[PDB]
Amino acid sequence: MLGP
Amino acid sequence: RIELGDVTPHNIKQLKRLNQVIFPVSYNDKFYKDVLEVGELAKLAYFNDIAVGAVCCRVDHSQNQKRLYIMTLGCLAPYRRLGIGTKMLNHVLNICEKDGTFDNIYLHVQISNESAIDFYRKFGFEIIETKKNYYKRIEPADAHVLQKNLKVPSGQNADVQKTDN
Ligand SMILES: *SCCNC(=O)CCNC(=O)[C@H](O)C(C)(C)C
Repeated sequence: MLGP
Repeated sequence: RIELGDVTPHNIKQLKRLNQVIFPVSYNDKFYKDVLEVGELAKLAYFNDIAVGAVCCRVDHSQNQKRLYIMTLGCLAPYRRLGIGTKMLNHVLNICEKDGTFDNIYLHVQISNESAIDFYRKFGFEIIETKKNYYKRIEPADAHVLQKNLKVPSGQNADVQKTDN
């Protein structure tokens, strides 16, 4: 899960 | 039966819809534009012909390395014990194993996501970094960087191979  | 399918402009809206439910993080239009250009690194996951998950990866050249970055990997909550996560991960690990020239595979995950930490630990991923407030608004905002070393020695035989000693 790539952020932000 | 689990099946992986390609991400095309015909089903990108379906990937976005699944991503919007699986993850609390909003991905912008440039994110879905890049996914249409990574080929086999982006796949939709199907169980009995129903789309329940997706994996989106990109090639990254950070840290003076050739890295594979898992941007998103996940299934809808009721389909997490059907081996869809393993099928998706073994797919990207195959693109990497076949390639032979990647230094590592890495991803970000919240520090409290024990199911995902423990899942990745089975494929040789380890926690190498903790980033404070990597995410915005969500609780916890702190992320672990999970990394799998992909570096294979170059050399035709033992005498010309550099490795752990
Ligand atoms: S890429 C690590 C974060 N994934 C995540 O939290 C998505 C939801 N989890 C799952 O679908 C499942 O736990 C797997 C094993 C597939 C990550």
